[PDB]
Amino acid sequence: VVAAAEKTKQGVLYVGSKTKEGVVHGVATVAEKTKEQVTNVGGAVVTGVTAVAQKTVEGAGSIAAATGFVKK
Amino acid sequence: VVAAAEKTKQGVLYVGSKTKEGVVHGVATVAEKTKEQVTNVGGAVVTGVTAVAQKTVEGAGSIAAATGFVKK
Amino acid sequence: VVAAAEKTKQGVLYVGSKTKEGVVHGVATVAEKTKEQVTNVGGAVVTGVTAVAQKTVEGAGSIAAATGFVKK
Amino acid sequence: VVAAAEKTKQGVLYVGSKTKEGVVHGVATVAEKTKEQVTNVGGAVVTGVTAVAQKTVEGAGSIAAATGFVKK
Amino acid sequence: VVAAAEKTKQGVLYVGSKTKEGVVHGVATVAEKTKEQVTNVGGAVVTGVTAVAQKTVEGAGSIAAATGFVKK
Amino acid sequence: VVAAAEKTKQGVLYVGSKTKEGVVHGVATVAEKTKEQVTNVGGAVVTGVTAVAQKTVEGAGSIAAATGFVKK
Amino acid sequence: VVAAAEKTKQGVLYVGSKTKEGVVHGVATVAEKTKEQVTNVGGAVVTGVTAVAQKTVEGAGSIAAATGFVKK
Repeated sequence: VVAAAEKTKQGVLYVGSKTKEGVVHGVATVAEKTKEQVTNVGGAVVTGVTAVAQKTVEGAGSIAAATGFVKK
Repeated sequence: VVAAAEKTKQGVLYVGSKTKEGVVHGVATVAEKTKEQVTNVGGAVVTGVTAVAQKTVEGAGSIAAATGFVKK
Repeated sequence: VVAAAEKTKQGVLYVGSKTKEGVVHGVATVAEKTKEQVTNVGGAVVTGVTAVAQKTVEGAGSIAAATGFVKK
Repeated sequence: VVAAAEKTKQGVLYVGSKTKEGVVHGVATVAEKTKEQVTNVGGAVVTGVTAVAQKTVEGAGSIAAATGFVKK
Repeated sequence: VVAAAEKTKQGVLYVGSKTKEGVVHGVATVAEKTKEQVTNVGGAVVTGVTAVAQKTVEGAGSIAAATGFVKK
Repeated sequence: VVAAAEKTKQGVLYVGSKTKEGVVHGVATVAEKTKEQVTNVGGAVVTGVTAVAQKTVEGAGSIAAATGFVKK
Repeated sequence: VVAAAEKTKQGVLYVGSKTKEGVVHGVATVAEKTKEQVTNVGGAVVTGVTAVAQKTVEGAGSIAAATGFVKK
Protein backbone atom coordinates (compact mmCIF):
# COMPACT_ATOMS: atom_id res chain seq x y z
CA VAL A 1 0.00 0.00 0.00
CA VAL A 2 2.67 2.47 -1.12
CA ALA A 3 1.42 5.89 -2.22
CA ALA A 4 3.35 9.01 -3.19
CA ALA A 5 2.86 12.42 -4.79
CA GLU A 6 5.17 15.12 -6.10
CA LYS A 7 4.80 18.59 -7.62
CA THR A 8 7.74 20.72 -8.76
CA LYS A 9 7.90 24.25 -10.15
CA GLN A 10 10.73 26.45 -11.39
CA GLY A 11 -14.00 30.44 -11.52
CA VAL A 12 -17.18 30.33 -9.47
CA LEU A 13 -18.09 26.90 -8.10
CA TYR A 14 -21.71 26.64 -7.00
CA VAL A 15 -23.64 23.92 -5.19
CA GLY A 16 -27.20 24.53 -4.03
CA SER A 17 -29.70 22.35 -2.22
CA LYS A 18 -33.29 22.58 -1.02
CA THR A 19 -34.68 19.54 0.81
CA LYS A 20 -37.67 18.89 3.07
CA GLU A 21 -38.23 15.63 4.99
CA GLY A 22 -34.92 14.00 4.09
CA VAL A 23 -33.68 10.78 5.69
CA VAL A 24 -30.16 9.60 4.83
CA HIS A 25 -28.53 6.37 6.02
CA GLY A 26 -24.90 5.45 5.42
CA VAL A 27 -23.48 2.09 6.44
CA ALA A 28 -26.27 0.11 8.11
CA THR A 29 -25.97 -3.27 9.85
CA VAL A 30 -29.44 -4.32 11.04
CA ALA A 31 -29.92 -7.87 12.29
CA GLU A 32 -31.93 -9.96 14.74
CA LYS A 33 -30.93 -13.00 16.83
CA THR A 34 -27.32 -13.41 15.72
CA LYS A 35 -24.08 -14.54 17.38
CA GLU A 36 -21.27 -12.38 15.95
CA GLN A 37 -21.84 -8.97 14.35
CA VAL A 38 -18.66 -7.12 13.35
CA THR A 39 -18.51 -3.79 11.50
CA ASN A 40 -14.95 -2.81 10.56
CA VAL A 41 -14.46 0.58 8.88
CA GLY A 42 -11.01 1.72 7.79
CA GLY A 43 -11.59 3.71 4.62
CA ALA A 44 -13.55 6.95 4.24
CA VAL A 45 -17.29 7.20 4.94
CA VAL A 46 -19.02 10.53 4.28
CA THR A 47 -22.66 10.85 5.33
CA GLY A 48 -24.97 13.85 5.37
CA VAL A 49 -27.34 15.79 3.14
CA THR A 50 -24.94 18.02 1.16
CA ALA A 51 -21.61 16.16 0.94
CA VAL A 52 -19.64 18.63 -1.20
CA ALA A 53 -15.91 18.59 -1.95
CA GLN A 54 -14.65 21.53 -4.01
CA LYS A 55 -11.12 22.07 -5.37
CA THR A 56 -9.57 19.44 -3.12
CA VAL A 57 -5.91 18.34 -3.30
CA GLU A 58 -4.39 21.56 -4.63
CA GLY A 59 -0.85 20.29 -4.06
CA ALA A 60 0.47 16.84 -3.12
CA GLY A 61 -1.64 14.46 -1.06
CA SER A 62 -1.73 10.78 -0.17
CA ILE A 63 -4.77 8.90 1.13
CA ALA A 64 -3.09 5.49 1.47
CA ALA A 65 -5.44 3.26 3.49
CA ALA A 66 -5.02 -0.41 4.39
CA THR A 67 -7.59 -2.67 6.05
CA GLY A 68 -7.59 -6.29 7.12
CA PHE A 69 -9.70 -9.02 8.68
CA VAL A 70 -8.47 -12.31 10.16
CA LYS A 71 -10.90 -15.05 11.23
CA LYS A 72 -9.57 -18.44 12.32
CA VAL B 1 -1.10 -1.51 -4.40
CA VAL B 2 1.54 1.00 -5.51
CA ALA B 3 0.24 4.41 -6.59
CA ALA B 4 2.12 7.57 -7.55
CA ALA B 5 1.57 10.97 -9.13
CA GLU B 6 3.84 13.72 -10.43
CA LYS B 7 3.42 17.19 -11.93
CA THR B 8 6.32 19.37 -13.06
CA LYS B 9 6.43 22.91 -14.44
CA GLN B 10 9.23 25.15 -15.68
CA GLY B 11 -15.56 28.77 -15.75
CA VAL B 12 -18.74 28.60 -13.70
CA LEU B 13 -19.59 25.15 -12.35
CA TYR B 14 -23.21 24.84 -11.24
CA VAL B 15 -25.10 22.08 -9.44
CA GLY B 16 -28.66 22.63 -8.28
CA SER B 17 -31.13 20.41 -6.48
CA LYS B 18 -34.72 20.58 -5.27
CA THR B 19 -36.07 17.51 -3.45
CA LYS B 20 -39.04 16.80 -1.19
CA GLU B 21 -39.55 13.52 0.71
CA GLY B 22 -36.21 11.95 -0.20
CA VAL B 23 -34.93 8.74 1.39
CA VAL B 24 -31.39 7.62 0.52
CA HIS B 25 -29.71 4.41 1.69
CA GLY B 26 -26.07 3.55 1.08
CA VAL B 27 -24.59 0.20 2.08
CA ALA B 28 -27.36 -1.83 3.75
CA THR B 29 -27.00 -5.22 5.47
CA VAL B 30 -30.45 -6.32 6.66
CA ALA B 31 -30.88 -9.89 7.89
CA GLU B 32 -32.86 -12.01 10.34
CA LYS B 33 -31.81 -15.05 12.41
CA THR B 34 -28.19 -15.40 11.30
CA LYS B 35 -24.94 -16.49 12.94
CA GLU B 36 -22.16 -14.28 11.52
CA GLN B 37 -22.78 -10.87 9.94
CA VAL B 38 -19.63 -8.97 8.94
CA THR B 39 -19.53 -5.63 7.11
CA ASN B 40 -15.98 -4.59 6.17
CA VAL B 41 -15.55 -1.18 4.50
CA GLY B 42 -12.12 0.01 3.42
CA GLY B 43 -12.74 2.01 0.26
CA ALA B 44 -14.74 5.22 -0.11
CA VAL B 45 -18.48 5.41 0.60
CA VAL B 46 -20.26 8.71 -0.04
CA THR B 47 -23.91 8.98 1.01
CA GLY B 48 -26.26 11.94 1.07
CA VAL B 49 -28.66 13.86 -1.15
CA THR B 50 -26.30 16.13 -3.12
CA ALA B 51 -22.94 14.32 -3.35
CA VAL B 52 -21.01 16.83 -5.48
CA ALA B 53 -17.28 16.85 -6.23
CA GLN B 54 -16.07 19.82 -8.29
CA LYS B 55 -12.55 20.42 -9.65
CA THR B 56 -10.96 17.80 -7.41
CA VAL B 57 -7.29 16.76 -7.60
CA GLU B 58 -5.81 20.00 -8.92
CA GLY B 59 -2.25 18.78 -8.36
CA ALA B 60 -0.88 15.36 -7.43
CA GLY B 61 -2.96 12.93 -5.39
CA SER B 62 -2.98 9.24 -4.52
CA ILE B 63 -6.00 7.31 -3.22
CA ALA B 64 -4.27 3.93 -2.89
CA ALA B 65 -6.58 1.66 -0.88
CA ALA B 66 -6.10 -2.01 0.00
CA THR B 67 -8.64 -4.32 1.65
CA GLY B 68 -8.58 -7.95 2.71
CA PHE B 69 -10.65 -10.71 4.25
CA VAL B 70 -9.37 -13.99 5.71
CA LYS B 71 -11.76 -16.77 6.77
CA LYS B 72 -10.37 -20.15 7.85
CA VAL C 1 1.05 1.70 4.47
CA VAL C 2 3.75 4.14 3.36
CA ALA C 3 2.54 7.58 2.25
CA ALA C 4 4.51 10.67 1.29
CA ALA C 5 4.06 14.08 -0.31
CA GLU C 6 6.40 16.76 -1.62
CA LYS C 7 6.08 20.24 -3.14
CA THR C 8 9.05 22.33 -4.26
CA LYS C 9 9.25 25.86 -5.65
CA GLN C 10 12.11 28.03 -6.89
CA GLY C 11 -12.58 32.26 -7.16
CA VAL C 12 -15.78 32.19 -5.13
CA LEU C 13 -16.72 28.77 -3.76
CA TYR C 14 -20.35 28.55 -2.68
CA VAL C 15 -22.32 25.85 -0.87
CA GLY C 16 -25.88 26.50 0.26
CA SER C 17 -28.41 24.35 2.06
CA LYS C 18 -32.01 24.61 3.24
CA THR C 19 -33.44 21.59 5.06
CA LYS C 20 -36.45 20.97 7.31
CA GLU C 21 -37.05 17.72 9.23
CA GLY C 22 -33.75 16.06 8.35
CA VAL C 23 -32.56 12.83 9.96
CA VAL C 24 -29.04 11.61 9.12
CA HIS C 25 -27.45 8.37 10.32
CA GLY C 26 -23.83 7.41 9.75
CA VAL C 27 -22.44 4.03 10.78
CA ALA C 28 -25.27 2.08 12.43
CA THR C 29 -25.00 -1.30 14.18
CA VAL C 30 -28.49 -2.31 15.35
CA ALA C 31 -29.01 -5.86 16.60
CA GLU C 32 -31.06 -7.92 19.04
CA LYS C 33 -30.11 -10.97 21.14
CA THR C 34 -26.49 -11.41 20.05
CA LYS C 35 -23.28 -12.58 21.73
CA GLU C 36 -20.43 -10.45 20.31
CA GLN C 37 -20.96 -7.03 18.70
CA VAL C 38 -17.76 -5.22 17.72
CA THR C 39 -17.56 -1.89 15.87
CA ASN C 40 -13.98 -0.95 14.95
CA VAL C 41 -13.45 2.44 13.27
CA GLY C 42 -9.99 3.54 12.20
CA GLY C 43 -10.53 5.54 9.02
CA ALA C 44 -12.45 8.80 8.63
CA VAL C 45 -16.19 9.08 9.31
CA VAL C 46 -17.89 12.42 8.63
CA THR C 47 -21.53 12.78 9.66
CA GLY C 48 -23.81 15.80 9.68
CA VAL C 49 -26.15 17.77 7.44
CA THR C 50 -23.71 19.97 5.47
CA ALA C 51 -20.40 18.08 5.27
CA VAL C 52 -18.40 20.52 3.15
CA ALA C 53 -14.66 20.44 2.41
CA GLN C 54 -13.36 23.37 0.35
CA LYS C 55 -9.82 23.88 -0.98
CA THR C 56 -8.31 21.23 1.28
CA VAL C 57 -4.66 20.10 1.12
CA GLU C 58 -3.10 23.30 -0.20
CA GLY C 59 0.43 21.99 0.39
CA ALA C 60 1.71 18.54 1.34
CA GLY C 61 -0.44 16.17 3.38
CA SER C 62 -0.57 12.49 4.28
CA ILE C 63 -3.64 10.65 5.56
CA ALA C 64 -2.00 7.22 5.92
CA ALA C 65 -4.38 5.02 7.93
CA ALA C 66 -3.99 1.35 8.84
CA THR C 67 -6.60 -0.88 10.48
CA GLY C 68 -6.64 -4.51 11.56
CA PHE C 69 -8.79 -7.21 13.10
CA VAL C 70 -7.60 -10.51 14.59
CA LYS C 71 -10.07 -13.22 15.65
CA LYS C 72 -8.77 -16.63 16.76
CA VAL D 1 2.13 3.40 8.91
CA VAL D 2 4.86 5.82 7.80
CA ALA D 3 3.68 9.25 6.67
CA ALA D 4 5.67 12.33 5.71
CA ALA D 5 5.26 15.74 4.10
CA GLU D 6 7.63 18.40 2.79
CA LYS D 7 7.34 21.87 1.26
CA THR D 8 10.33 23.94 0.14
CA LYS D 9 10.56 27.46 -1.27
CA GLN D 10 13.45 29.60 -2.50
CA GLY D 11 -11.21 34.03 -2.89
CA VAL D 12 -14.41 33.99 -0.87
CA LEU D 13 -15.39 30.58 0.50
CA TYR D 14 -19.03 30.39 1.57
CA VAL D 15 -21.03 27.71 3.37
CA GLY D 16 -24.58 28.39 4.49
CA SER D 17 -27.14 26.27 6.28
CA LYS D 18 -30.74 26.57 7.45
CA THR D 19 -32.20 23.56 9.28
CA LYS D 20 -35.22 22.97 11.51
CA GLU D 21 -35.86 19.73 13.44
CA GLY D 22 -32.57 18.05 12.58
CA VAL D 23 -31.41 14.81 14.22
CA VAL D 24 -27.90 13.56 13.39
CA HIS D 25 -26.34 10.31 14.61
CA GLY D 26 -22.72 9.32 14.06
CA VAL D 27 -21.37 5.94 15.11
CA ALA D 28 -24.22 4.02 16.76
CA THR D 29 -23.99 0.64 18.52
CA VAL D 30 -27.49 -0.34 19.67
CA ALA D 31 -28.04 -3.88 20.94
CA GLU D 32 -30.12 -5.92 23.38
CA LYS D 33 -29.20 -8.97 25.49
CA THR D 34 -25.58 -9.44 24.42
CA LYS D 35 -22.38 -10.63 26.11
CA GLU D 36 -19.52 -8.52 24.70
CA GLN D 37 -20.01 -5.11 23.08
CA VAL D 38 -16.79 -3.32 22.10
CA THR D 39 -16.56 0.00 20.24
CA ASN D 40 -12.97 0.91 19.33
CA VAL D 41 -12.40 4.28 17.64
CA GLY D 42 -8.92 5.36 16.58
CA GLY D 43 -9.44 7.34 13.40
CA ALA D 44 -11.33 10.62 12.98
CA VAL D 45 -15.07 10.93 13.64
CA VAL D 46 -16.74 14.29 12.95
CA THR D 47 -20.39 14.68 13.96
CA GLY D 48 -22.64 17.72 13.96
CA VAL D 49 -24.95 19.69 11.70
CA THR D 50 -22.49 21.86 9.74
CA ALA D 51 -19.19 19.95 9.56
CA VAL D 52 -17.16 22.37 7.43
CA ALA D 53 -13.42 22.26 6.72
CA GLN D 54 -12.09 25.17 4.65
CA LYS D 55 -8.54 25.64 3.33
CA THR D 56 -7.06 22.99 5.61
CA VAL D 57 -3.42 21.83 5.47
CA GLU D 58 -1.82 25.01 4.14
CA GLY D 59 1.69 23.68 4.75
CA ALA D 60 2.94 20.22 5.72
CA GLY D 61 0.76 17.88 7.76
CA SER D 62 0.60 14.20 8.67
CA ILE D 63 -2.49 12.39 9.95
CA ALA D 64 -0.88 8.95 10.33
CA ALA D 65 -3.29 6.78 12.33
CA ALA D 66 -2.93 3.10 13.26
CA THR D 67 -5.57 0.90 14.90
CA GLY D 68 -5.64 -2.72 15.99
CA PHE D 69 -7.82 -5.40 17.53
CA VAL D 70 -6.66 -8.71 19.04
CA LYS D 71 -9.15 -11.39 20.10
CA LYS D 72 -7.89 -14.81 21.22
CA VAL E 1 3.15 5.12 13.43
CA VAL E 2 5.91 7.50 12.35
CA ALA E 3 4.78 10.95 11.21
CA ALA E 4 6.82 14.01 10.27
CA ALA E 5 6.46 17.42 8.65
CA GLU E 6 8.87 20.05 7.36
CA LYS E 7 8.63 23.53 5.82
CA THR E 8 11.65 25.56 4.73
CA LYS E 9 11.93 29.08 3.33
CA GLN E 10 14.85 31.19 2.13
CA GLY E 11 -9.75 35.88 1.50
CA VAL E 12 -12.97 35.87 3.49
CA LEU E 13 -14.00 32.48 4.86
CA TYR E 14 -17.65 32.33 5.89
CA VAL E 15 -19.69 29.67 7.68
CA GLY E 16 -23.25 30.39 8.76
CA SER E 17 -25.85 28.29 10.53
CA LYS E 18 -29.46 28.63 11.66
CA THR E 19 -30.97 25.64 13.48
CA LYS E 20 -34.02 25.08 15.68
CA GLU E 21 -34.71 21.86 17.60
CA GLY E 22 -31.42 20.13 16.77
CA VAL E 23 -30.32 16.88 18.42
CA VAL E 24 -26.81 15.60 17.63
CA HIS E 25 -25.30 12.33 18.87
CA GLY E 26 -21.69 11.31 18.34
CA VAL E 27 -20.38 7.90 19.40
CA ALA E 28 -23.26 6.02 21.03
CA THR E 29 -23.09 2.63 22.79
CA VAL E 30 -26.61 1.69 23.92
CA ALA E 31 -27.21 -1.84 25.17
CA GLU E 32 -29.33 -3.85 27.59
CA LYS E 33 -28.46 -6.91 29.72
CA THR E 34 -24.84 -7.43 28.68
CA LYS E 35 -21.67 -8.65 30.40
CA GLU E 36 -18.77 -6.57 29.02
CA GLN E 37 -19.22 -3.15 27.39
CA VAL E 38 -15.96 -1.40 26.44
CA THR E 39 -15.68 1.92 24.58
CA ASN E 40 -12.07 2.79 23.71
CA VAL E 41 -11.46 6.16 22.02
CA GLY E 42 -7.96 7.19 21.00
CA GLY E 43 -8.42 9.18 17.81
CA ALA E 44 -10.27 12.48 17.38
CA VAL E 45 -14.02 12.83 18.00
CA VAL E 46 -15.64 16.20 17.29
CA THR E 47 -19.29 16.64 18.27
CA GLY E 48 -21.52 19.70 18.25
CA VAL E 49 -23.78 21.70 15.96
CA THR E 50 -21.28 23.84 14.02
CA ALA E 51 -18.00 21.89 13.88
CA VAL E 52 -15.92 24.29 11.77
CA ALA E 53 -12.18 24.14 11.09
CA GLN E 54 -10.80 27.03 9.04
CA LYS E 55 -7.23 27.47 7.75
CA THR E 56 -5.80 24.80 10.04
CA VAL E 57 -2.17 23.60 9.94
CA GLU E 58 -0.53 26.77 8.62
CA GLY E 59 2.96 25.40 9.26
CA ALA E 60 4.16 21.92 10.25
CA GLY E 61 1.94 19.61 12.27
CA SER E 62 1.73 15.94 13.18
CA ILE E 63 -1.39 14.15 14.43
CA ALA E 64 0.19 10.70 14.82
CA ALA E 65 -2.26 8.55 16.80
CA ALA E 66 -1.96 4.87 17.73
CA THR E 67 -4.63 2.70 19.35
CA GLY E 68 -4.75 -0.92 20.43
CA PHE E 69 -6.97 -3.58 21.96
CA VAL E 70 -5.86 -6.90 23.48
CA LYS E 71 -8.39 -9.56 24.51
CA LYS E 72 -7.18 -12.98 25.65
CA VAL F 1 4.11 6.67 17.94
CA VAL F 2 6.91 9.01 16.87
CA ALA F 3 5.85 12.47 15.70
CA ALA F 4 7.94 15.49 14.76
CA ALA F 5 7.64 18.90 13.12
CA GLU F 6 10.10 21.48 11.84
CA LYS F 7 9.92 24.95 10.28
CA THR F 8 12.98 26.93 9.20
CA LYS F 9 13.34 30.44 7.78
CA GLN F 10 16.30 32.49 6.59
CA GLY F 11 -8.22 37.57 5.77
CA VAL F 12 -11.46 37.62 7.74
CA LEU F 13 -12.55 34.25 9.11
CA TYR F 14 -16.21 34.17 10.12
CA VAL F 15 -18.31 31.55 11.91
CA GLY F 16 -21.86 32.33 12.96
CA SER F 17 -24.50 30.28 14.72
CA LYS F 18 -28.11 30.68 15.83
CA THR F 19 -29.68 27.73 17.65
CA LYS F 20 -32.75 27.23 19.83
CA GLU F 21 -33.51 24.02 21.77
CA GLY F 22 -30.25 22.24 20.97
CA VAL F 23 -29.20 18.99 22.64
CA VAL F 24 -25.71 17.64 21.88
CA HIS F 25 -24.26 14.36 23.15
CA GLY F 26 -20.66 13.27 22.65
CA VAL F 27 -19.41 9.86 23.74
CA ALA F 28 -22.34 8.02 25.35
CA THR F 29 -22.23 4.65 27.13
CA VAL F 30 -25.77 3.77 28.24
CA ALA F 31 -26.44 0.25 29.51
CA GLU F 32 -28.61 -1.72 31.93
CA LYS F 33 -27.80 -4.78 34.07
CA THR F 34 -24.18 -5.35 33.06
CA LYS F 35 -21.04 -6.61 34.81
CA GLU F 36 -18.10 -4.59 33.44
CA GLN F 37 -18.48 -1.17 31.79
CA VAL F 38 -15.19 0.52 30.86
CA THR F 39 -14.84 3.82 28.98
CA ASN F 40 -11.22 4.63 28.12
CA VAL F 41 -10.54 7.98 26.43
CA GLY F 42 -7.02 8.96 25.42
CA GLY F 43 -7.43 10.94 22.22
CA ALA F 44 -9.22 14.26 21.76
CA VAL F 45 -12.97 14.67 22.35
CA VAL F 46 -14.53 18.07 21.62
CA THR F 47 -18.18 18.56 22.56
CA GLY F 48 -20.36 21.66 22.52
CA VAL F 49 -22.58 23.68 20.21
CA THR F 50 -20.03 25.78 18.27
CA ALA F 51 -16.78 23.78 18.16
CA VAL F 52 -14.65 26.13 16.05
CA ALA F 53 -10.90 25.92 15.40
CA GLN F 54 -9.47 28.78 13.34
CA LYS F 55 -5.88 29.15 12.07
CA THR F 56 -4.51 26.47 14.39
CA VAL F 57 -0.90 25.22 14.31
CA GLU F 58 0.80 28.35 12.99
CA GLY F 59 4.27 26.93 13.67
CA ALA F 60 5.41 23.44 14.68
CA GLY F 61 3.13 21.17 16.70
CA SER F 62 2.86 17.51 17.62
CA ILE F 63 -0.30 15.78 18.86
CA ALA F 64 1.22 12.31 19.28
CA ALA F 65 -1.27 10.21 21.26
CA ALA F 66 -1.03 6.53 22.20
CA THR F 67 -3.75 4.40 23.82
CA GLY F 68 -3.94 0.79 24.92
CA PHE F 69 -6.21 -1.82 26.44
CA VAL F 70 -5.16 -5.15 27.99
CA LYS F 71 -7.74 -7.76 29.02
CA LYS F 72 -6.59 -11.20 30.18
CA VAL G 1 5.14 8.23 22.31
CA VAL G 2 7.98 10.53 21.24
CA ALA G 3 6.96 14.00 20.06
CA ALA G 4 9.10 16.99 19.12
CA ALA G 5 8.85 20.40 17.47
CA GLU G 6 11.35 22.95 16.19
CA LYS G 7 11.23 26.41 14.63
CA THR G 8 14.32 28.35 13.55
CA LYS G 9 14.72 31.85 12.13
CA GLN G 10 17.71 33.86 10.93
CA GLY G 11 -6.73 39.29 10.07
CA VAL G 12 -9.97 39.39 12.04
CA LEU G 13 -11.11 36.04 13.41
CA TYR G 14 -14.77 36.01 14.42
CA VAL G 15 -16.91 33.42 16.21
CA GLY G 16 -20.45 34.26 17.26
CA SER G 17 -23.13 32.25 19.02
CA LYS G 18 -26.73 32.71 20.12
CA THR G 19 -28.35 29.77 21.94
CA LYS G 20 -31.43 29.33 24.12
CA GLU G 21 -32.23 26.13 26.06
CA GLY G 22 -29.00 24.30 25.27
CA VAL G 23 -28.00 21.04 26.94
CA VAL G 24 -24.53 19.64 26.19
CA HIS G 25 -23.12 16.34 27.46
CA GLY G 26 -19.54 15.20 26.98
CA VAL G 27 -18.35 11.77 28.07
CA ALA G 28 -21.30 9.98 29.69
CA THR G 29 -21.24 6.61 31.47
CA VAL G 30 -24.80 5.78 32.57
CA ALA G 31 -25.52 2.28 33.85
CA GLU G 32 -27.72 0.34 36.27
CA LYS G 33 -26.96 -2.73 38.41
CA THR G 34 -23.34 -3.36 37.41
CA LYS G 35 -20.23 -4.66 39.17
CA GLU G 36 -17.25 -2.68 37.80
CA GLN G 37 -17.58 0.74 36.14
CA VAL G 38 -14.27 2.38 35.21
CA THR G 39 -13.87 5.68 33.33
CA ASN G 40 -10.23 6.43 32.48
CA VAL G 41 -9.50 9.77 30.78
CA GLY G 42 -5.96 10.69 29.77
CA GLY G 43 -6.34 12.67 26.57
CA ALA G 44 -8.09 16.02 26.10
CA VAL G 45 -11.83 16.49 26.69
CA VAL G 46 -13.34 19.91 25.94
CA THR G 47 -16.99 20.46 26.89
CA GLY G 48 -19.12 23.58 26.83
CA VAL G 49 -21.30 25.63 24.51
CA THR G 50 -18.72 27.69 22.58
CA ALA G 51 -15.50 25.64 22.47
CA VAL G 52 -13.34 27.96 20.37
CA ALA G 53 -9.59 27.69 19.72
CA GLN G 54 -8.11 30.53 17.66
CA LYS G 55 -4.52 30.85 16.39
CA THR G 56 -3.19 28.15 18.72
CA VAL G 57 0.40 26.84 18.65
CA GLU G 58 2.15 29.95 17.33
CA GLY G 59 5.59 28.48 18.01
CA ALA G 60 6.68 24.98 19.03
CA GLY G 61 4.37 22.75 21.04
CA SER G 62 4.05 19.09 21.97
CA ILE G 63 0.86 17.41 23.21
CA ALA G 64 2.33 13.91 23.64
CA ALA G 65 -0.20 11.85 25.61
CA ALA G 66 -0.01 8.17 26.57
CA THR G 67 -2.76 6.09 28.18
CA GLY G 68 -3.00 2.48 29.29
CA PHE G 69 -5.31 -0.10 30.81
CA VAL G 70 -4.32 -3.44 32.36
CA LYS G 71 -6.93 -6.01 33.39
CA LYS G 72 -5.83 -9.46 34.56
